[PDB]
Amino acid sequence: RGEVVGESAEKSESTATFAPVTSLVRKVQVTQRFSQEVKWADESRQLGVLQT
Amino acid sequence: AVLKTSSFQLPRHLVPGVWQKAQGQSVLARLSNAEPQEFGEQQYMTLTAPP
Repeated sequence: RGEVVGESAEKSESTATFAPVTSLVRKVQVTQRFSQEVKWADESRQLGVLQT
Repeated sequence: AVLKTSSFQLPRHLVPGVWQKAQGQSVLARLSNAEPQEFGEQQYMTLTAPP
């Protein structure tokens, strides 16, 4: 900030101030589980269940 | 008595074509497409919930 001062008035200081901020690191997983029978049914009948 | 067309009994002229009140078509046939099907009840898979 600026300061207004007289002729022989003592000047001040008003320096800028700074701070850091930090990213967190987030690991996201999705796991889906199914019987080999579901693979056999889908791959034989062409259901599209594993593609979806 | 004088001669009249009453005595001749003419047949009426028959106009071509048939007059009709129109009918509404299917809406379902316009709004969703037909698919190829084989004779019997069909079965379809639906997603109940995502991972």
